[PDB]
Amino acid sequence: DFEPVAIVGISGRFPGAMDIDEFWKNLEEGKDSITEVPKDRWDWREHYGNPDTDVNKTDIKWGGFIDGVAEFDPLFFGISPREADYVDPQQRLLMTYVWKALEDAGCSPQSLSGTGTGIFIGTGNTGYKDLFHRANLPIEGHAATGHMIPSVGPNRMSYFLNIHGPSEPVETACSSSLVAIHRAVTAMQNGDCEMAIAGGVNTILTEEAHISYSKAGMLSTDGRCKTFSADANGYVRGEGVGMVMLKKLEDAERDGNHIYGVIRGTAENHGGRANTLTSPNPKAQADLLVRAYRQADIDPSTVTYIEAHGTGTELGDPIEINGLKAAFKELSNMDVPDHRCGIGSVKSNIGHLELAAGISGLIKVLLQMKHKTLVKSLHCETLNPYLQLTDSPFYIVQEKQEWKSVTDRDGNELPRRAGISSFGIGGVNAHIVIEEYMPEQPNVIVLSAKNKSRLIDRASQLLEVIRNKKYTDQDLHRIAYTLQVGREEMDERLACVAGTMQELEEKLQAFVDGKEETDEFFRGQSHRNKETQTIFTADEDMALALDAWIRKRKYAKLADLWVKGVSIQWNTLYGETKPRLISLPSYPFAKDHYWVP
Amino acid sequence: DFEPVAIVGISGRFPGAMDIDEFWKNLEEGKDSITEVPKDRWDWREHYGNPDTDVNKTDIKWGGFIDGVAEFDPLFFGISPREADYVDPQQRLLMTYVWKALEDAGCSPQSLSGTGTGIFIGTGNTGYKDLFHRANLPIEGHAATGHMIPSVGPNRMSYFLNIHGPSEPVETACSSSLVAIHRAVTAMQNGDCEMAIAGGVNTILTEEAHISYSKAGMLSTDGRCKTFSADANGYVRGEGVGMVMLKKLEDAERDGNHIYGVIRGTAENHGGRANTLTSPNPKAQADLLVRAYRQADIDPSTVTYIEAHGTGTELGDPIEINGLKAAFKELSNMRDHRCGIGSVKSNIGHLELAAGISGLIKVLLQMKHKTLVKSLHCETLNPYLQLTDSPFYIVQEKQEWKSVTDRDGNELPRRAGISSFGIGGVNAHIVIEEYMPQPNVIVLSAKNKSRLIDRASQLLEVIRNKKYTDQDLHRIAYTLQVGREEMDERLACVAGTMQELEEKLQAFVDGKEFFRGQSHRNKETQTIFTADEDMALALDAWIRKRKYAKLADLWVKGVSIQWNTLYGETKPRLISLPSYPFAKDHYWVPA
Repeated sequence: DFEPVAIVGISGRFPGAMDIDEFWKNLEEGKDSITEVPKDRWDWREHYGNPDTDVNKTDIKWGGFIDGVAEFDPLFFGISPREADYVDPQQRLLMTYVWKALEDAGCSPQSLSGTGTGIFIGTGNTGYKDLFHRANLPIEGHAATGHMIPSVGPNRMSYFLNIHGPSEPVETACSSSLVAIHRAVTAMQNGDCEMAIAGGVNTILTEEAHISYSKAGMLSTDGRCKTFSADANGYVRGEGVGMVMLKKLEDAERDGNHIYGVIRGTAENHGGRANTLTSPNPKAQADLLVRAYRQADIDPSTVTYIEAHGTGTELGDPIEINGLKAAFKELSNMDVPDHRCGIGSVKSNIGHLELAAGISGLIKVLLQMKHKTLVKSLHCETLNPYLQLTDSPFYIVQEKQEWKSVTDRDGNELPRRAGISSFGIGGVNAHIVIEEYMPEQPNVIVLSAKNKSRLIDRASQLLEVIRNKKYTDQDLHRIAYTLQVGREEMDERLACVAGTMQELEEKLQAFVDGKEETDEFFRGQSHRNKETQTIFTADEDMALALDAWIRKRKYAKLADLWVKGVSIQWNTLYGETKPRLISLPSYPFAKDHYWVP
Repeated sequence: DFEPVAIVGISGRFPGAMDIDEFWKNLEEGKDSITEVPKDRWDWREHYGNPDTDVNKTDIKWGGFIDGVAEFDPLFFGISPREADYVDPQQRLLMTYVWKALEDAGCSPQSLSGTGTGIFIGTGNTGYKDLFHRANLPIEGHAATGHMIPSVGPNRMSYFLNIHGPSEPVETACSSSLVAIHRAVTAMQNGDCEMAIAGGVNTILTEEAHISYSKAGMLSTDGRCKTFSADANGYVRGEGVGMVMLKKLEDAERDGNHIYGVIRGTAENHGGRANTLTSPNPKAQADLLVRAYRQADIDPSTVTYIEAHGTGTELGDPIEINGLKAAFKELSNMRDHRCGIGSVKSNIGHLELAAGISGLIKVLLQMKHKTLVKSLHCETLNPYLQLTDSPFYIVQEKQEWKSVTDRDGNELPRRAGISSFGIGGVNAHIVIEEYMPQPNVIVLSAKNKSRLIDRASQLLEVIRNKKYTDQDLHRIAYTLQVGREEMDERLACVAGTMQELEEKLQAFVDGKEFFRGQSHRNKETQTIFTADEDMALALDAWIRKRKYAKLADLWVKGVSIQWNTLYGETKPRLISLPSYPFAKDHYWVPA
């Protein structure tokens, strides 16, 4: 009954990592991105002290922090600069990264308008409203949808995108963004929606939670998640945002999406009565895993990596290992002899992103699949003696290594299979099972943006990515098609004709360098040529001429019309078999500052 | 493919209404429960002014408020009095009312332990943390799970009850508690759980939202939801809490549950791009409804009441009517209908997180009593409703809720719908159908003597106001025997009529023919009587010989009696009885 769900687009920003590319670079190099708290959030020295004896003090001076928490492009999203000050950074990052995941997928907003697409995002209050009260700012009407009601974040994006599926904040603490994946997939099975965006956003805006969580005994006095280590003594807090776009696998394959991985099963439960309210329950976790792998109907011996919840608490890590061991044993009781499974945790790299913890874990795994590499889990040179992995399928990933394929009883290599766990301190558990996805002539390369500065930015992004050779000449039509049908058509336009990445690169540089134009690329503004658009759209004879130009591949001519805002049916440029959509740079939003006024 | 879900237990507290009984009394009488803001919340005069011109001021001095917002019995839930101060009233009310909904159903905690039961509750921050942040109270470790993370409310109850199903806060603004029902019903269909508890909790603890929402243009300057009226000009804020226990209809019938009504379909959607972010979308509401009723596979002409979202906005009320008309028209097309419409907000205000659950409970009671109650303040209808050429009329006066009959001459179960729409655009709709169906030992227990006396008075009072007959006696007995946790302070009496029961209860309450004991003080007797096969035979013989006074005597001393064996294969049906009378101790922000 369960229909597999494709992951067709992703986006994110993490401690030390501006985007998904840098994130992988950091993970591959074993980089630790935890820092001391930045002065622009609060002064850690001012609140420093012994949390067990000193009023409102903490010894926790560390966190994983992201750049740009206050950056937003409100006009892009139809919000005024004045309104923007009132809008919670939780919402602003939500809107920004949802759009980026859509652009990553190559899914145009026009394609999404009117659909039952769902949105499920781990989000909640993180102190923006408190920053208002501290500055003794008056209470205004804007505050209500701006920063008083967390559901407004997802709801504002559904409004903007004109989509009709469920639109919800998800808050189950540490497990939120993985429960959101569960809820999204579940929604896709029962017809609540057809496609969904899911993810999480976590921001650390005041010292209050550091202080309170410090006093509750949750945080490491060394400021590191030393997951699996004998020295594990709490977690370190982090900020971040991650988003995935989800489509039924059938649809994704049919529509030509690119596919990061396939969700084969999910589960959510609660730990029930544990030792204390905040103690994880190894029996609940085992049962969770069992449910997920039964749904996926995959053999436990083919699962070769697990992204643990792995917060680096002294008691939690072994409990998690014990849950895994019980689960795999029960599943074995009811394919690949010598079962070996790596275990690691992105928390060791960027800390515990709380609301965005689960999505950060899924993205690490997707990248690990893309690059057939298991990256190093940090700070665990000396393993916690309670793990006892020797007589089991499991090992901790203590060094970067190839993620090797496994092969069935017959001769054929199997897709890499992995699981991701996320557990909330209140007892809400989630697990997700992922499987690796197993798959001249000129064209018109088009770009558009809201204004000239953003258009130059888009050009640079594309330029930079061609130069660091992420693409080759075999990709050119995939690039062209994605840009043609997989991007919103905005007002400021650039088009050039190219048959090679080199020819493309050259024309892009020309537009970027200057100026520097001599009729080699095309430029226009949609709003400045109306009545020509009407002519080519509401007149049957001009439409037929336009169709002929496309069929005859008059590229230079079509480019000239497109930059002027004339609607071109690019599909007619291709046979029945369309080029597969491809991951390209997403919108370079203005980095404008909005904060408490 | 859709499996119908039974509502088998309910609980709640609303403005002007301490419990469900009083809530119905208020509704039947057409009572308006909105008042001025109580001084113990804030002083409205202090924040009074013109919201359009005056900084930090509002002209909104009304709300629907409940009693006991600060009241909690923490030792019941294994929480210390000291920790209790840090626990958000959102969570305290959640725990309190989830337990009452379980007891209403006649479901013992022992029965739930280890099960995959879910909890889905509309809840969120409502200012408790802000009351700390103001009085510059020190930040403590207790604050983290106490009032910083709203998911801890449902999670703490899953912990307490030892249940393993999904446990979640639901926050979609105004639609939250109805979306919670959708999510629970959906979870029960896909195996995320077997049974579920769903509901909503809304508390109004500071003036901040009154001020912001006032300035946003959301609130009536008269302080009333005048839903459907020509004077409709915004809503009035209310507090409240309501809970339902949900079981698959198959299971409920099989297990002998009593059933308030049956959910035949649900739906949730988003309005997408509307005129503004906060504008409702009649086309989205129409598609919502169409989906719910298609799922329910019921003919539209059999639906005879709709509980509208009905906030009493000038533009929203007609928009809702237009969505309804379009939906039913579309439903007729893919195949003398008369359908009433009302809104409980006219009675108690907009309960926000608990608005949806309030509307459902009104409908359940309307069903119980075969009555459509008056929707208030709508003597003069909004001229934009345009109801004349349609099945709909506004319920402007109390009236019988009449059955309608099919073509084969047969009576139909009453069918109703409930809508709840969030200001961010999240819509939910739920379709409900009316459910069509010698002595014993009466036992009571509580955590202490005071709570036991409370339980006895509750039972006395409900017998005196004639809620039961002699025909119910074995249902009462059975429910109390198997549908209540066995707590330490115990009372039992033998009775063959309500009269005799009433007499014996009055005797115990007065201070005076009944049995009384404490389980923890009779480990000696428990030793004598426990874990032996010949003792078992003896107990089986006492039951067979109906030696009730003797069994009652042992039971109050903490001996296990197999009460099930007093009955044949078909047990009496569980019945709704008063739920635990929690201690009304005050817990709040610490000095």
